[PDB]
Amino acid sequence: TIEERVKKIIGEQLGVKQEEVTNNASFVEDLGADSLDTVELVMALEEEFDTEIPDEEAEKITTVQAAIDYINGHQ
Amino acid sequence: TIEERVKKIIGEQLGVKQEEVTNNASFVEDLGADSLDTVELVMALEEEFDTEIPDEEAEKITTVQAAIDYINGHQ
Amino acid sequence: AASSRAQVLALYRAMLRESKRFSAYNYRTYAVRRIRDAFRENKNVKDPVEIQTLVNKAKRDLGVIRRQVHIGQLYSTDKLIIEN
Amino acid sequence: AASSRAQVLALYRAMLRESKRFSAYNYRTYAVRRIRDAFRENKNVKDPVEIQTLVNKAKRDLGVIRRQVHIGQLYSTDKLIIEN
Amino acid sequence: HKKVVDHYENPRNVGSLDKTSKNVGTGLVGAPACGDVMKLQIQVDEKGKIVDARFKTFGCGSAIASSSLATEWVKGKTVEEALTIKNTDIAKELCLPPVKLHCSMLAEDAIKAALADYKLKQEP
Amino acid sequence: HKKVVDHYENPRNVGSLDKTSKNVGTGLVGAPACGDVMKLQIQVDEKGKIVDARFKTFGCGSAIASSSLATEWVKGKTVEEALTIKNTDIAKELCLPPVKLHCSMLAEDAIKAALADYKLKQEP
Amino acid sequence: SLRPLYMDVQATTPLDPRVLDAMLPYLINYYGNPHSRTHAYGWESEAAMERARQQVASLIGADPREIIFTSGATESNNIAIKGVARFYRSRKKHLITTQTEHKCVLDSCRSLEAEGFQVTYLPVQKSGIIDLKELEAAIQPDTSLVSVMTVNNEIGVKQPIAEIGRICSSRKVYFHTDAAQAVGKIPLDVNDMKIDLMSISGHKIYGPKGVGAIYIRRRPRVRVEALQSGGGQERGMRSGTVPTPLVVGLGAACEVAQQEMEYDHKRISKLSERLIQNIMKSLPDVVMNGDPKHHYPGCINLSFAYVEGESLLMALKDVALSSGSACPSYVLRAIGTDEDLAHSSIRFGIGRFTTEEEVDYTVEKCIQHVKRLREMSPLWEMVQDGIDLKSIKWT
Amino acid sequence: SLRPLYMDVQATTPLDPRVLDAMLPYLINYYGNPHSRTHAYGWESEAAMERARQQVASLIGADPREIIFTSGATESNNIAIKGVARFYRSRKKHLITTQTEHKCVLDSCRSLEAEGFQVTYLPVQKSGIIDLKELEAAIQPDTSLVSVMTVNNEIGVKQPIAEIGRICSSRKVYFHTDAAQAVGKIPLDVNDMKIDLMSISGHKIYGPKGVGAIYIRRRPRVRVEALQSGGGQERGMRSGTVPTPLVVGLGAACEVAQQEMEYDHKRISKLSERLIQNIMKSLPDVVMNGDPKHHYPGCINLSFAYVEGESLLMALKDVALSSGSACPSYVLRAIGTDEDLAHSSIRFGIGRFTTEEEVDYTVEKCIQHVKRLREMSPLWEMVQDGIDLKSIKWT
Ligand SMILES: *P(=O)(O)OCC(C)(C)[C@@H](O)C(=O)NCCC(=O)NCCSC(=O)CCCCCCCCCCC
Ligand SMILES: *P(=O)(O)OCC(C)(C)[C@@H](O)C(=O)NCCC(=O)NCCSC(=O)CCCCCCCCCCC
Ligand SMILES: O=C(O)CN(CCN(CC(=O)O)CC(=O)O)CC(=O)O
Ligand SMILES: O=C(O)CN(CCN(CC(=O)O)CC(=O)O)CC(=O)O
Ligand SMILES: *Cc1c(COP(=O)(O)O)cnc(C)c1O
Ligand SMILES: *Cc1c(COP(=O)(O)O)cnc(C)c1O
Repeated sequence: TIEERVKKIIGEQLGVKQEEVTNNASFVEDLGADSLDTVELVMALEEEFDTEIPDEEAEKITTVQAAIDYINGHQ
Repeated sequence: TIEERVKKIIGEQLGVKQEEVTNNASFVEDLGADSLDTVELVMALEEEFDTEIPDEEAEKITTVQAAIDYINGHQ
Repeated sequence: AASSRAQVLALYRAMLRESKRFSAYNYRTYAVRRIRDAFRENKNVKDPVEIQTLVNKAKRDLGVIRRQVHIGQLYSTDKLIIEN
Repeated sequence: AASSRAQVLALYRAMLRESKRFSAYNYRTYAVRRIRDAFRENKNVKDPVEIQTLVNKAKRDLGVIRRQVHIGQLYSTDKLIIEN
Repeated sequence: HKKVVDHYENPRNVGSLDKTSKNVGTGLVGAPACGDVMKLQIQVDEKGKIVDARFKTFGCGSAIASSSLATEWVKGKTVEEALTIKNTDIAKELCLPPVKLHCSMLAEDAIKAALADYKLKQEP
Repeated sequence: HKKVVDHYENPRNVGSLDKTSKNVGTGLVGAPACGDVMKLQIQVDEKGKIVDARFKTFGCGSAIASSSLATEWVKGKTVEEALTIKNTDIAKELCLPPVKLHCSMLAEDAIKAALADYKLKQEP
Repeated sequence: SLRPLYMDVQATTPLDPRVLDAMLPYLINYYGNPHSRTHAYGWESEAAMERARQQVASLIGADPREIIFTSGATESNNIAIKGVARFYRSRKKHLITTQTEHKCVLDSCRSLEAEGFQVTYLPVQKSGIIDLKELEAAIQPDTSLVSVMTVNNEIGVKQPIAEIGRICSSRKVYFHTDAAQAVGKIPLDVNDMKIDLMSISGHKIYGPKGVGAIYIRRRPRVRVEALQSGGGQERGMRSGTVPTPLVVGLGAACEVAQQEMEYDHKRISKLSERLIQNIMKSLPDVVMNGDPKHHYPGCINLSFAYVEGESLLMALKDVALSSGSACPSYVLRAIGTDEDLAHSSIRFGIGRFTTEEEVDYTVEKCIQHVKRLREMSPLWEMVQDGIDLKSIKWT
Repeated sequence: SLRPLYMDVQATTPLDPRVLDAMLPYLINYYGNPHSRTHAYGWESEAAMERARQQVASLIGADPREIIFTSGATESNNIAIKGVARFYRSRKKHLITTQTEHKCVLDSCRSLEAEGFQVTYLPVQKSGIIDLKELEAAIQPDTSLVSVMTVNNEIGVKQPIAEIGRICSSRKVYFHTDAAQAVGKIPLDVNDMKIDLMSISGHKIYGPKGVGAIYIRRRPRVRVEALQSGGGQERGMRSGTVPTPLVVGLGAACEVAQQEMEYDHKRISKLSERLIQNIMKSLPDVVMNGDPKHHYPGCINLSFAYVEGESLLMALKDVALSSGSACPSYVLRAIGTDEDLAHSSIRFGIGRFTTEEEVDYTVEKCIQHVKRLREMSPLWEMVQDGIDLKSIKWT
């Protein structure tokens, strides 16, 4: 419901239970994601929130909180 | 050579000798052009001078001097 | 009611402008020449229903030209010897 | 020398993004699924000349996708029953 | 055609009546090998008027629609009026192609079958 | 092929020599009906060395190139050395397909024709 | 209005976008005649022709000199069957084929039967597979040709092609296989399988309609009497203008299929198992036609007892399918199916572009409407009342 | 590198953009099999098929039921010539054609000659036109078919089709015309011309390669033995899957041609007169092959004495042309051309998209290089020296 839909997206994408998707968790080092999963993760967030995340911003979205912060700061 | 290349274009388009292409002459009433010739005339000037003449301006280019004036005022 | 004259002249310009964007020389020269010849050949038609038939046919061919110009740009090739 | 990793990830994103623009459901779902499966299947290739062969093949297919997406938009049709 | 498909998407009078009734006539026509079996049952009151009817059909949509339409049409007619229902009327109403005219023929055969099973019970 | 077309786009030794010379040998081979006529003329000095040569050919590009190459090759050779020029050498240099090997054969026939017309004049 | 799902790939396939992309330059700018020998429009058209020939040959393990372009598998079947029978007619007059072949193979054979040839139409077992030992016994001293399709267009069963090749090779009989439904879907090697002739259709493998090929073995040389007279194109075996855009598409389709066949087979098999298992676990009296042990998963033919097939197809108004289709059912009759059950058969086709969502939709709707049609069915009502249908005097 | 001008439309034509536009929906989304009767992919594909059939029929004044789709004019020629001869073989065994027909008509006839048929290959006059009275005298009581092309692919001469129809009609002989080079370029009416069969090629009229049609008259009924066996598509006269995209293109090409034929003829005639007059006024010893009084202007065949044709084609490195082409020269031999002059003939093709600039370029280059090749020519040198070439012992 809230902007914490980011958590649900990370869960479905990386196949991780919503209980393990913590704010301080990083996709690669904490949720077993590779560089192919993260490309899909950024695109998934792009489709969910009707936003365009350019390359220089997508490179900074490596943790769950970073993803919540970018979406909250872009309507 | 000079921007009076407009005269040469009107001549070839309407099949009129360059001596009859005077500055005060109108395409329809003085050079026997119809509404199909004038469409082609505007496009011909567009291709000659690498300019874009929109509809509201092309409607004002009905005389030879008007064509010379528009081209001189658009580089 | 739509103006037939305003429609025809606007279609005439748009059709010529679009045909000039053909990459292939034989399609470009043909389309520009055919449009110029057809509009001139039908200039003295008086039957308002015959004009509307021609106008609609032109609108359909403008769509053909627009689509075929684009695919001719996606699959272009070198110019012919005489375009040098 | 060009970076193979930077190339592959940039090609991966561009290919998926472009395939998502397919109007036809069967082409769109296939392309997105095939790209995801192929990049994953070739993830552990080590031969640098085998990777360059795959990279070039991907660049060629990205051109195919770009062109076929556009012509699929010029000649589109209604969606299928399951897209409702 | 929309007229034929309507009889499946919006079924009517699909079901069964009591075969043991002296006022119910059952007609079963066709063969499973021929791809077309039609069961048509009618219910007649004591004045001779068909007051209800049911059908079940194994067959293509044209056969389903032919026997479904026949089941509608017999309702409200007497036993004598229902004999005059012709396969050509069913085909015209459904706009049947010539390759499906056999469906109308079997639908007519179903009406006359049920009508004969009813008249056989009315002998005493 | 570029090797064959070069002999037309950049012609060489196209022309005629004096048929009345005792040091000029003229070979004319082929037929207009067969689509291939080859005229090859050579000029020999008093030491037996071909010092010049000219040709004119009616025929396809492979025939033009075959006789043009033969006219180049005889220059600088003696009459005895020029006899050893084989059609297989002409075809190899021009990369001729098998459907054009007859051109090399006629080009060889042209050399030996002109060489024989020269040797016939040297009898006295 | 919204369009139905396409589940009918055995009838024809959509163009693979890679194939259309490869053809389009030859539909716009490279329009030359491949037989124009004197200019660049011809040279580039011919080069694309021969490039396509090599692509077709690589997929089936042939030499490009053995690939002849045709207008489809129908014409290839005619060239193989009629061309071989007519070439050897002065010494051989007997041909062998199966009762489940495509109608073009059967009618070509009926045509030859009226020309004075003897044709043995081999039966199949209940599985749909021929008996190899019956084929050996059928071969006569004057047998000219044996023709058995690789994959059946109706029920998808796979005939033992390589084993048939060994029988034909060891008896000096020519072996032709109609591989229209197999090329690019299952492994094909002309040498390993000892194939002498093979028919190929472009639009069964995501290439364009109106094009095909026939493989004709050159070592040992297989001789064929040409049927289409003309300028001698395609080595005098198929005259007429080779349609460069169409053959370019066929080659592209063959190259894509060679690259995608393994991936497609894994995906289609999994989708096929899902369609069959979810239907049968939810519907009684569902039978699959053809042995699943020797079966291409993309062609699923099921019978739904007590429901007529055309009504089921009508009921599935948003799924494109077929029933008793030739890409009643002589194929179903040939595998010994009951006549009533033959009227109850539906063919599901799953292909390169089919999704799990489409299978699940098709399965749900099929379950829904078989139940509805059974509730409308008098045969289902009789069986529900413990009546044996094989004891009623019908007609 | 820059590409040569296309002046070879008798070999094949580019796709008219209107035709490609009409086909592309059937190459992307409407990919159904026109014979799939149970779903919308089939229904819409069949509707486009029948729409194309009517377009072809309207151009030639036929009933759509009389139009059969084929893979090209080669196959149509085979269906007409072999199908008619085989159907009536029990009563009629004699066929009539001309010495200048397309090679597919001639080889089909040579094929029938070996099957036991008697074929009269009529000669033509120096003009290239048959003698109508020789055709009447050739007709025998057992004559089954007469086949004469409408426009010759090599020299462009027009045969008197309507007058041939009156001869055949009044003798109850079937009349077939190969109209591949005529459809959409000159007026065609099957009734006015009394045509019983007609061959049509799509890629000679700016439609796609790999498609054609045969008109077969239904009143009075013309009977044809089918050659391609199969599922009975196209009323059992041409089995196989009808390629919807290709036949849609053929119909579109026929509709465009019906609308553009008058305009094209005026433009092409003016361009043709300009090419012939500007060459002949600047070059001596140039002869046109074929009578200009009965000639389609878009096919110009000229001979350039003392210059071999292939070398001239090579010299014109930036113009796509042909010489002695079948879309030595048996056509040129048949009109009594000298053998040497037959080696000197070039075919110029002018079409819907040819420009005045292309004609002028071609004319200039042709004048330039005929002079160069004559200066390299020994036959020109001999003639310049007052030598009669017909007095030399060659070979
Ligand atoms: P990340 O975990 O930091 O790293 C990901 C990569 C792949 C960069 C990393 O694992 C790596 O470097 N691997 C080395 C091997 C490699 O690079 N593999 C990928 C090569 S690219 C490839 O596989 C192309 C596949 C093309 C599929 C196209 C399908 C299109 C179909 C068209 C339909 C119309
Ligand atoms: P102007 O002198 O003030 O007036 C000009 C007009 C034509 C507007 C005036 O003369 C008039 O009103 N005439 C009445 C008749 C009329 O309107 N004629 C024109 C009808 S529109 C027409 O003719 C369409 C022609 C379409 C040609 C398309 C060719 C495309 C080919 C495609 C190739 C790929
Ligand atoms: O005739 C025309 O209007 C189309 N072309 C004619 C072709 N051009 C060459 C070119 O555009 O490259 C003139 C030429 O043939 O030199 C010019 C244009 O509008 O672009
Ligand atoms: O699988 C995909 O990514 C492609 N499609 C799948 C199809 N969509 C429907 C639609 O896009 O209209 C999902 C669905 O089938 O409901 C979604 C998209 O990215 O647009
Ligand atoms: C499709 C089919 C054919 C016919 O092929 P076409 O390309 O349509 O002529 C022949 N055999 C089988 C098994 C087929 O499925
Ligand atoms: C082109 C041609 C043919 C052959 O037609 P295709 O469509 O190539 O099979 C037959 N007759 C004539 C006169 C031709 O020019």
